Amino acid sequence: KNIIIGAMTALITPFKNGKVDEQSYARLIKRQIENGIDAVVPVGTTGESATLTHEEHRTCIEIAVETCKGTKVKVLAGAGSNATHDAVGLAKFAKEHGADGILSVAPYYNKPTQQGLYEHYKAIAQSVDIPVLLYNVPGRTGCEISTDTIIKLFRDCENIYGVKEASGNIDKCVDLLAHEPRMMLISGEDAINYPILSNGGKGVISVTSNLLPDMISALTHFALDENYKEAKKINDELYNINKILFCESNPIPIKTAMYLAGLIESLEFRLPLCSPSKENFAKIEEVMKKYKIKGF
Amino acid sequence: KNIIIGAMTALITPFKNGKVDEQSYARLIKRQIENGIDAVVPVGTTGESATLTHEEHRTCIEIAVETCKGTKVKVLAGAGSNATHDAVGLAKFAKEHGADGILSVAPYYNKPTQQGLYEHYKAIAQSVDIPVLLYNVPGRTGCEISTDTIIKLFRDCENIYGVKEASGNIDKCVDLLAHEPRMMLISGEDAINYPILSNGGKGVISVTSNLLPDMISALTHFALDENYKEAKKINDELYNINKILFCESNPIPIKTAMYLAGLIESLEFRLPLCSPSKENFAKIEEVMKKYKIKGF
Ligand SMILES: N[C@@H](CCCC[NH3+])C(=O)O
Ligand SMILES: N[C@@H](CCCC[NH3+])C(=O)O
Ligand SMILES: [Mg+2]
Ligand SMILES: [Mg+2]
Ligand SMILES: [Mg+2]
Repeated sequence: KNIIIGAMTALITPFKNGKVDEQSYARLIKRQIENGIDAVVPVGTTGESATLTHEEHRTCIEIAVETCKGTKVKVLAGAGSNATHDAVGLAKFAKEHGADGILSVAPYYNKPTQQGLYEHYKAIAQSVDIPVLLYNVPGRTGCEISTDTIIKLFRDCENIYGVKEASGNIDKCVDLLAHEPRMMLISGEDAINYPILSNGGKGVISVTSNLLPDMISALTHFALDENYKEAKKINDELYNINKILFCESNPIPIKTAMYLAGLIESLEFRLPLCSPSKENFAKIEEVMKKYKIKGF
Repeated sequence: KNIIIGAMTALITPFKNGKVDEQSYARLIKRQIENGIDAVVPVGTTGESATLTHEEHRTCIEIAVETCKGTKVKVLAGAGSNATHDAVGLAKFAKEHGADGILSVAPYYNKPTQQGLYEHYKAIAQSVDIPVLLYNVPGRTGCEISTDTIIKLFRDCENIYGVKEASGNIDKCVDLLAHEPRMMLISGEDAINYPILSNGGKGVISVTSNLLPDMISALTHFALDENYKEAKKINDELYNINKILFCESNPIPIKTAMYLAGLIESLEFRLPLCSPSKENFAKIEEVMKKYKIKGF
């Protein structure tokens, strides 16, 4: 199977005057490229995919694809939807417009059964010939892709090559890789990046790397080379910022940190997301002082 | 405040050859009107709102409005979205096309903070002049409208008159009505319709009433008339069917039952929803036999 692994960033989507700041988006992607990241994920959860129009979603995939041409960096395009018809449409767009693969979140809100999840992902995977990474985040979807469903999709669909796990369940990661060691398990939870990598996970899709791309890339590459002492030391170092970035719902804290770092121009969200509380604003600012934040 | 209360049905959406079966939809609503129902909710969760196009979503509200015209049955239109811009758009469409009010689910997947929910619902309420019913179902959205937020919205915005509570938390229902007894608490969980009504709830938005509109209307009307003995007797009677209708994720069981009763033409869903297992198919059919199902 063709795969997309390594250190990857779930890119934030910056806004200016209620519109996607497209120049800022391209600049942020180049900062990721220049700090050792292996792939970028435009318009995932961290990118506010729920509040982007279909047009904006497509534009952000194209900017990422265009910005990564001539580099080793891949584009794993966010293409999930709780309607299979729309997920297939986004998958086909990403494939036709030069993405290296797609991320596809488990359907949210409508809680499909395991049989429904299987048919959803099989319809997506059959619609394109690029790699597909499943994405399990039950705290946000109300749904869970069981280990059995994940393994069946991996074995039955040629292009489904792994899963991004954001469930905080290390037993499930042992279960997955013990029964199917060929799949690419990708960490979707920054605080436990190293435990997942040390059990044979092959990458991370990181929120923290928006702010500290060099540290997340280093952790991942240390771990992939089995330099576990160095990988754990960075994962330990990053614990405080990894937690503070979820004091409020992602991406409110990371966008706050990017603004406090002077990386984005305005602290703008699309409703129902909004800026954090005054208290959390101060907590994020205080934790940031313990880290060295690269500029442009 | 202007209000919409009493026995209400979260209407299923029947499909025929992959399209909304519009004459069947109108026939099902008329069956409701004639079985004592007080209001219908087109395109809620039970109506597969996630997998309808924006056009289809609007068509179903219009069919509901025509079919209920010249009757005292009200239309509480499903108008929720996890993007405030789209929720405002659906609320305005519902007002302009004659709905009596709107149901608006808390944003799913993107987990807004309490401040975000307040601003989300305040934007919806200010966009129209018809009643707005909040809708709390954290098992599907990943977020909860706290009691404090609900009461603040009730007190601050004119059209916000209550909440449909599908959280299985009767303590929260005591909390709500002890601190704000003027609000309309609406049951969104069929098995506990009677406990919510007996604590001062004023209506139900029911899945079960799709199949048994007469029994759910009677339950609600007994309770509102303070005949708790009779309301409880129907709630007890309905427990087995009320639970079996969630053997798999709603609306898969209710659509299955509607098909087994001969009330819709095809057991068709839009992916990622799909037919139940054949074990669950047999369980639903077995539980239905103990209930008398009205025809057309
Ligand atoms: N808000 C809807 C539509 C988003 C479509 C574009 N990303 C959802 O989250 O599914
Ligand atoms: N599937 C998207 C779009 C639905 C739009 C029509 N109700 C969502 O659940 O938000
Ligand atoms: Mg647009
Ligand atoms: Mg090496
Ligand atoms: Mg997240």
